[PDB]
Amino acid sequence: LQMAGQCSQNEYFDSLLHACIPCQLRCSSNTPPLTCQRYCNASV
Amino acid sequence: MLQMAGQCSQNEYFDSLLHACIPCQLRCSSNTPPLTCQRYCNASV
Amino acid sequence: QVKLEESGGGLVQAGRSLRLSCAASEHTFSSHVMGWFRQAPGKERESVAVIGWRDISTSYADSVKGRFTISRDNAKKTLYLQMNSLKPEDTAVYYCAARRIDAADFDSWGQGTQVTVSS
Amino acid sequence: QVKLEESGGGLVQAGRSLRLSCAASEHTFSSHVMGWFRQAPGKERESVAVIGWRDISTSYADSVKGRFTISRDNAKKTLYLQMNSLKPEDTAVYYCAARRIDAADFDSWGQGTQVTVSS
Repeated sequence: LQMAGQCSQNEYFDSLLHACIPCQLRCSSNTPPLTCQRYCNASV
Repeated sequence: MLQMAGQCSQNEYFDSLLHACIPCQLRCSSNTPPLTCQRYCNASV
Repeated sequence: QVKLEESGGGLVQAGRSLRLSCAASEHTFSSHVMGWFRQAPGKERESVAVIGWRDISTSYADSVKGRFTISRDNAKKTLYLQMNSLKPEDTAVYYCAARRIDAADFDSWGQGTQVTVSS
Repeated sequence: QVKLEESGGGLVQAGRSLRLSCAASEHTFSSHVMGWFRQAPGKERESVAVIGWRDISTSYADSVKGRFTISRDNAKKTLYLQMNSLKPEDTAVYYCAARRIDAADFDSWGQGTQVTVSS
């Protein structure tokens, strides 16, 4: 299975919800998917 | 998508756990007789 | 778990359309990921289409891409599979399935409905 | 629980071939279902190929059917994915997964390997 399009840059595909999810929600918490970690590490 | 080149034979069923064509004669002595196998196992041997 | 009831299947000729429906015993829009699967004679069950939390993401099998559409009416508590450009290889028993958004596997299943496509 | 270590990937021109390898820590022939999955940037992870108990049945995604082949050398304890007539759409991270034949979900995963198909 594949989506017609793709999640936007600052998003990630959450497999449990089967949905694009903004990476700002997982930044911090220790269990972060890495495609977030540029954005998430680029924080302060 | 996700399909095998061939297909199970008439008296077989696809076991998802094993991911394999399996003879129904082994799955007709209780419990979860796969619906595709119930015909064969009502005619027994 | 939520109960599912399917309908809409039948015998059609190639190129025609068919709409399958799956009524749920409760709302799923923000609680359940939904899917249409299909199994042909002697073949394994394959995933056809999946709609996720709050209908943010839909995914389709490549073989049905552009022809099928999975959708959901939350008021009618009903999942739909719109099937256009039906081909003989679409012949199968079609199931709807649901799983809580915090569960990895589909544990709710409808009884399935037969779709046959002749030429 | 088996451990899987992948090899083989890289950059390859379109229309050429590439063999991915996945070494296991223990024997898998009569014990584990094996699979190759792939994931593109911004995309979801999808199954590409699956080989079952004692290599009885092999399953392939429709996009790769006739081009990819999954195989298993039990003496080498190695899972192979041969990829012929590669296209740019095959560009993704490829993972090898395995699950005991009594477990429904794939519980072991390889590190992943990048496969990029030049245009």
